[PDB]
Amino acid sequence: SNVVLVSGEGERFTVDKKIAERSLLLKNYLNDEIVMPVPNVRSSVLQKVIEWAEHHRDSNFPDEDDDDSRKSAPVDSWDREFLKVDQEMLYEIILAANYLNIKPLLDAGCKVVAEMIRGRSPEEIRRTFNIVNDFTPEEEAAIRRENEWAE
Amino acid sequence: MFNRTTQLKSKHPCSVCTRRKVKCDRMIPCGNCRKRGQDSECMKSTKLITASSSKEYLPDLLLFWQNYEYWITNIGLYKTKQRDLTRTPANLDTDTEECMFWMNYLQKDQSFQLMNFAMENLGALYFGSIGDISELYLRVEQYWDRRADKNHSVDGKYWDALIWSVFTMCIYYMPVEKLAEIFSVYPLHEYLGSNKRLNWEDGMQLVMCQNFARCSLFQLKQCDFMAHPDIRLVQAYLILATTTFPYDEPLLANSLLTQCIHTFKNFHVDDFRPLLNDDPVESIAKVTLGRIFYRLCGCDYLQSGPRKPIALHTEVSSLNVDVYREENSTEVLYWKIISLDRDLDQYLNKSSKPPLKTLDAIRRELDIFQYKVDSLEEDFRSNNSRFQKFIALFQISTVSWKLFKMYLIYYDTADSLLKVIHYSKVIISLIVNNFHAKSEFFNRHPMVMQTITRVVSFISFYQIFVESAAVKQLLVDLTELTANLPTIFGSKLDKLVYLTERLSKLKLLWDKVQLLDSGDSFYHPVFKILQNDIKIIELKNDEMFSLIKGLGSLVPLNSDFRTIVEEFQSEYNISDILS
Amino acid sequence: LVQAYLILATTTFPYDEPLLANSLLTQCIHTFKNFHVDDFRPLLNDDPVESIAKVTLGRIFYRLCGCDYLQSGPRKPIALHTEVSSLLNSTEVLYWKIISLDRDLDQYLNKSSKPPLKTLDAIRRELDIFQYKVDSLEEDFRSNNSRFQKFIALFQISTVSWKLFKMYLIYYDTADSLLKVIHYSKVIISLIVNNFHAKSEFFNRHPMVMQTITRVVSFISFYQIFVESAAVKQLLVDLTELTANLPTIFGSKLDKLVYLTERLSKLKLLWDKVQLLDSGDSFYHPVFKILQNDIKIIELKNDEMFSLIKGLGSLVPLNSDFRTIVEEFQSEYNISDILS
Amino acid sequence: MFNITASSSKEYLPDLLLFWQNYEYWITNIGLYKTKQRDLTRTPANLDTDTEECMFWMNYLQKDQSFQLMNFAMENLGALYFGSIGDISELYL
Amino acid sequence: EDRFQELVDSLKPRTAHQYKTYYTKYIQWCQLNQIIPTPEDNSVNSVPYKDLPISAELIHWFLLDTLITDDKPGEKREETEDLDEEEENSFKIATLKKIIGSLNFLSKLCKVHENPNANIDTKYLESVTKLHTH
Amino acid sequence: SFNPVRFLELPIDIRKEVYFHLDGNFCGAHPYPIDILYKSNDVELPGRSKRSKKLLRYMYPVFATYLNIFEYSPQLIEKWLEYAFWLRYDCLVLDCFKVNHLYDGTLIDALEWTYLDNELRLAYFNKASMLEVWYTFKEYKKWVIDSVAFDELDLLNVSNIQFNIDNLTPQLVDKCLSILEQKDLFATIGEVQFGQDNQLTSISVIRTIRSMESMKSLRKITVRGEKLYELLINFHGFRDNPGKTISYIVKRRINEIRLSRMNQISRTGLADFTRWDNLQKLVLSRVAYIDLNSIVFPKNFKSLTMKRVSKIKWWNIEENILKELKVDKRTFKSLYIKEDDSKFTKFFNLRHTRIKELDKSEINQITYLRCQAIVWLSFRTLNHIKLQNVSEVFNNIIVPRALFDSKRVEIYRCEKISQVLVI
Ligand SMILES: [Zn+2]
Ligand SMILES: [Zn+2]
Repeated sequence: SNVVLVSGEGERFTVDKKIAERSLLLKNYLNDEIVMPVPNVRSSVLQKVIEWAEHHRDSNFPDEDDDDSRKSAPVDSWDREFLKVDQEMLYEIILAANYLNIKPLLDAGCKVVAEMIRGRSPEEIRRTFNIVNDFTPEEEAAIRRENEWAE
Repeated sequence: MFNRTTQLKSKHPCSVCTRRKVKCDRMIPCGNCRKRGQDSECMKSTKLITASSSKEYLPDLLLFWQNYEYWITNIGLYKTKQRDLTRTPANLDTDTEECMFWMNYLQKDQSFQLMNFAMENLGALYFGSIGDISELYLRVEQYWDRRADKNHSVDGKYWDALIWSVFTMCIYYMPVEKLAEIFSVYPLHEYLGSNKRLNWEDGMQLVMCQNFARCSLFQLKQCDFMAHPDIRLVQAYLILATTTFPYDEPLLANSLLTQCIHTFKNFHVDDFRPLLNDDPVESIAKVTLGRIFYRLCGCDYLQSGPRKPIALHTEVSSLNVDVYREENSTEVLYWKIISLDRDLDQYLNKSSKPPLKTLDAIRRELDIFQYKVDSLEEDFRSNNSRFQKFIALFQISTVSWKLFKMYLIYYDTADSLLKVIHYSKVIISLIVNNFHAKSEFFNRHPMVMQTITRVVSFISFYQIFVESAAVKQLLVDLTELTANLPTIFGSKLDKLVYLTERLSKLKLLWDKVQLLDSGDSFYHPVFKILQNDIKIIELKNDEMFSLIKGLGSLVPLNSDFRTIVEEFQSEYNISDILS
Repeated sequence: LVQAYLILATTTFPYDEPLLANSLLTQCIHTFKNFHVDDFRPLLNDDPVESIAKVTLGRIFYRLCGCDYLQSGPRKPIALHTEVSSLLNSTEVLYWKIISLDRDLDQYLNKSSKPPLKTLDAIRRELDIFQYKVDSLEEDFRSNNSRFQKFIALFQISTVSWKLFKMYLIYYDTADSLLKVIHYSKVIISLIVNNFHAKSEFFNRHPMVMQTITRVVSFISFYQIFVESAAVKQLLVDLTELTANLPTIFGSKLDKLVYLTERLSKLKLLWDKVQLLDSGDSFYHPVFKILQNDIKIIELKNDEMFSLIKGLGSLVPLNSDFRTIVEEFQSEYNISDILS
Repeated sequence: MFNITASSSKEYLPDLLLFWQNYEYWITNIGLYKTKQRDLTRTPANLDTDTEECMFWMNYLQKDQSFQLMNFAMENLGALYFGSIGDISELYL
Repeated sequence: EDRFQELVDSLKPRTAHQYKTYYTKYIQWCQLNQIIPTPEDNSVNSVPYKDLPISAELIHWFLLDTLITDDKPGEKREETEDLDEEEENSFKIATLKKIIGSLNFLSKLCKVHENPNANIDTKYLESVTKLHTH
Repeated sequence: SFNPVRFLELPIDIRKEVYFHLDGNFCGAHPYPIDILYKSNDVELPGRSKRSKKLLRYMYPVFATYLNIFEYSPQLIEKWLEYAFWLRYDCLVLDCFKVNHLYDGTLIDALEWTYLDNELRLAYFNKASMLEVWYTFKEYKKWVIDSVAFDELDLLNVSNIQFNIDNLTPQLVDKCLSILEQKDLFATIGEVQFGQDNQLTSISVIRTIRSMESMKSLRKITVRGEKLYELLINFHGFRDNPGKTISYIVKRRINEIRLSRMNQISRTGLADFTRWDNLQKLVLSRVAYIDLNSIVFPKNFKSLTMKRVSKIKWWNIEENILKELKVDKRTFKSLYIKEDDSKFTKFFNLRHTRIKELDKSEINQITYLRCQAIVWLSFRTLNHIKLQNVSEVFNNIIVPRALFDSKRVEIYRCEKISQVLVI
């Protein structure tokens, strides 16, 4: 009734079996305690993933094929207070949910990055213009000459 | 197997290639500007000089693996039969005195113990083809009643050929301990004339299986089955296709499969849903025909290649097709997991990338069929339910491995190498789990030979170029598993061990010769040997030479790295996997 | 295999063993497509043995598509002639052009969609072109090969002409189409009767002269039942004498064609002695019901469902004066006597 | 074939020639030449018959007869084998 | 709250925000004419739906004072050409129909928020539409 | 702050799923979605600036047509006009269009032709019908299409742009189709919409149909009205009309038909799709009442999805099943129904509906295949069903076992729908 989620750093995390079947990759691994490697995820990120699965033991999520029930689903209050973390560790939680095939954590953890791409100031969309190249310098000069009249 | 193809491609073509109005090998910096030593005059847009400390040949080498897998491990290892017709013997005085021994060698109670073994263990295989086997005990009784007769009808000889195909399936999947309790070996050695110390585990069970398959085909020839098309031909071939018969005789199995397509399409029943204006016998007949159809589509896709041009599978499981999603999920679950495999393995010889929407759809159907195989009944008083579970679970693990292999090759997405390693360990943990008693014969199904061939060939290929630790431990584990596969595969198992050994010696060659940088491409003897293996086996699969030999007395008239390539090809030849 | 079968298909082997010949033809399609040679034109870079070999496969492929069309039916489901585009040495391609034009014509038999006039007119212009090409074939009265060659080409183009103007007569009832049908039937007669006078009676053993005379005498009998004419009656007498004078190497098929012509002649007497009725919209007659049942019985014989039930095993199959006239005629002249 | 009292009209003829277009197929194409009704419980099956039959019919044909057959094919049947085997002078060998 | 779902789905989002623009013009006109009291000074001005005065005469008097009292004493002189003035009063009658539809939607939106002072008496506004159509 | 480079280093599945849930909203100057503006007591009203007076004089008459809709709260506009310079050149936005076009138009929905700033440039509208991104076709081919189509020629073709009349005036429909005519861009568009905000058609609809034969890449046609649905895409009895009809050559080309917002599609006796003889999907988007017994359903159609409907009748399969096994409805409801939920029924939850099933002990495996042939006689070779937001099915819902498995039927919003029996 317990499985073990071995992290990439080597720590063993004994999780209850029904709670840990939120992961589609582990619930399919159980067709063979029962240990399993999670090779890229650190111990802290896997601990966050396991705590997320501990809260959503009884939760009800969309059917992973929904048009609007998946896109327009708001984040939980626990999911928003839960992901007030470092940015790279947020992306590593998203990578952990992508490896472990946890679609609702790859949903609620990934609407936060979507809320951070929008909702940002136009001043630092103007600043981050060609931090990745994406334009020739002739086209960059033509763009900066096109909207020079404003400022 | 060589281009530059570095990480962090540029968006626009560079300023130098627009100054010169040529094509742009759109890398950072370029393959076309690095060729001329203009490295520093192309980097200067932002950040600059970035660190390209990776191994750049790897993406266009994995795109080469997508072709090498198809031409070696699919076609050249299993589906290529090199035959010279001037040296091959041809007489029907041979099989009338050979197969007569194998038909007089099987006794009555031995055959009923074979049928009991099939009824108790192999229910996941014949029930697609023939249905329930308690109907077939009467046909074994009728075979032993009609054994001493002289005038046999065609209708009787079809049941004889069908039950001899069933006996072939029994002999192939029987463990050596249960086989020694039924059969004695010494009159068989007195007939064949070989070494006396050659017990069933040493390679005689495969000989008896191949000769029982040849006796089933001999009784089909006594039917004159081409003049009399009948569904029992299709059933007998679907029983024989559960063994290594389509890999022992890969050109005889294609002609028999073409005759099974001709026999099936002769009935002209495309919709297998029973209509409302049907005889209640006709309804059950169309249900049985619909089961035989999807079993035949599975065995029809599993023999696809250049030596099988007439296909049957004409329906798609994602997104002019005819015959899909009208049928109830009882044995199309074996086809729906192979039609999901055809969608992946159609891009092997094809020179285009699969779209990622297709791969995501295939991943969703993988999750659905995972839950559907978890939604099966568990008959603990039946041994064939666990074998059906193992078949439908090993197929979804195989298609999962191939899906994340194509994610690794074509797009290099999130942890897709770790997903390849994960599903390779799942395939191992499904085969090693059958090394316990009462299920040791589960590892004899030909899908495990195909799957272990693909997986150990990709891991041996990837160990050459990428030095890792998880991949190396996985390769050690698959080498142990390939050493521990059942010996009834025989020559194909020895050729797979030879191919793994050849890729390991090619790894040893990779760590010796220094890689020749050439700006836009690389050069190494390993690359040229891998290029040449495909050319050799495509030359062996070109029937123009047999055509020229057929049309009459026409006779066909046709640096430093070259020595290394020729010495490796003379030492480790790729033609040693054809026989 | 493909060459030996194309030699055997010039005899009545595809009609003595039709289910074996369809399996041999399926193996020939499997053997031919195994080579994966699509285009048969010689490339400049090839070995000049390989180019002659591809020309050999071209002239084998056209003959194989000819036999592939000539064995088309319900018992032959795997096709090769469908992969050749329609037109809508150099005497071997002419035979495939005429056979492909015949394929364009006789595809409208089983389907119910009638052909346009544009299609029949385009087939008529192509028919005149290949008629000029057949008439432009030189022939030597000494070289018997060239005489039999010109007989094959001219008989095939007369068969395609007869079928074209029969489709003009049937699908549209065009004026001066019955005269064309009678004319090309007389051309077919004058091709076959000519061989008895010139010591070349083995020309009439080719399997096209059994199929063509079958279609012609069956249509002239069917037309003499319903539409009376003196030229059609003299043509039917000539077809009956010619069917009696066909060679005995056809064997049982000639006796069955004589039986079918005799059955359609006795059905004319039943059309005469029984008055046509009507219900205001449809015309009831026993001849019509007998002709319905002659298709119903043979479509039942070409139904492989009962053979499927017998093959699966313990599944066993269990099954006014109008009707009296119909059942007495079917008990006297059964349509299941053209079977073996 | 057709589409109470009696009549003598000609409505049945355009609907009856279209019926001939089906009858010609299902009799004279399929049921006369391409239909072989078979019974598998009645049909015999052994290789103890067609072996000795082929032995007799191959031992019956002699060497001098076969070249006369081949000369007949070379002189008189040139329009048939050329699409299949090409030249028959190659086949004398 | 039962009627909110078929009140959002009854309109396109473009039509919904156009209607919100038009009744925002209406509520601004009601605040600048002291029909509904402003909540505060120099803050977020906001009226409840529960006490928003909507009637036939209020809608029509808004329509007068904004849409059809098109005096514009600085730019009155651009109605000389018949084509430009025909385009301008065709724009007037199109905006007339759209503002009447928007305020009908606002009167329907206030009833679910329990506004007793929101009855449209729609035959009056249909008579106004027929008048300007004539 | 947010780091653009770190987001573009992580692989493309995570970027896809970010730009999946980022619906189309690239800007922070977005209007409130229309559920909060109505589920609120207060009504947010406007009520001085120095820089926006320069922006609302120069930038705003370029974007007058598509952005005069938001004259309520002009703080939303004076915030918008700083995004209007730099958001279309953003690396996040262009990466979103790259990973959309790499997945064949799945992530963000339906780029659209328009004519703003005298150019005939593309446009992207979010769900609130606000433009956010406008690209001309040279700029759209240059740095997003050619930026991911490195060398593969199966991705240079851009055939997924909607045309979408009712966005814009019929004079602008005429000018857009004329400038689209003088370039080779009819194969560029992917689908057309229809407006009309007694067989009379508007001027912009006739202009769209008369250039619709020249598309040669047109699928996915859709309408939005009811009085226009009954005219130009419904059969309506008429079968021979040269003018004003939708030109049968282009009926054969289309893949699917979306029906956006109506009351009934069978206002007459039959909502017949006898023509459009090559369509596969048909999505009923916000139609109030549809009867499945009044749709005639062509020879090869597969998917009939239907969201946001108010009333469904059904294909009345229950009226034909009870004649087959010959029992009463009350005996059928309490006798033959098993209500099995073994393991695959419990996979997709449907906690409000109750998925039911016929017995095996009361039907002897004949007249079970006939009871299933009734269901397949009603569906006629469709597979995908997809009931989203629905209410009050009149007949009870009947699904076959061959289609209920593999999630090929999919009920999603289950509150008032209940008791689907699977036979
Ligand atoms: Zn360059
Ligand atoms: Zn460069």
